[PDB]
Amino acid sequence: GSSGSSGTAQLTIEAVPSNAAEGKEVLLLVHNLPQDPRGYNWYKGETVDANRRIIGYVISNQQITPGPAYSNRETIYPNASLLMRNVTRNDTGSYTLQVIKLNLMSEEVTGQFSVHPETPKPSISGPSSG
Repeated sequence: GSSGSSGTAQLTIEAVPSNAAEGKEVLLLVHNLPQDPRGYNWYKGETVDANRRIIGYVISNQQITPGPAYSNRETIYPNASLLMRNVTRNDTGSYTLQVIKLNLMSEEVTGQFSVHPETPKPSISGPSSG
């Protein structure tokens, strides 16, 4: 799993796929992860606030604490990744992911995706509003 010698590195997140459809699943992978991630913490939006916290996992004690923005549809990974099942057009937006290190420190990386309504439009008339 090479990465790249030429050029600095920085924790990032790549959605996989990059654009799914309502009801589909999206796995947000991560790269340039820290040495020892004390615990991962995902959030809903562009802020690391509990009021928007989705789910947090602590490797130290291997504990899981779902936030208010939890719907029991997401799942964290040992690589600081989060799997979003049965996604929705609403989910689309921003997903901040902070990684805490044993050094009592933490990072920040906004990793989200886009969801498009991949469904047919059975209209007898034709031209409609929406």
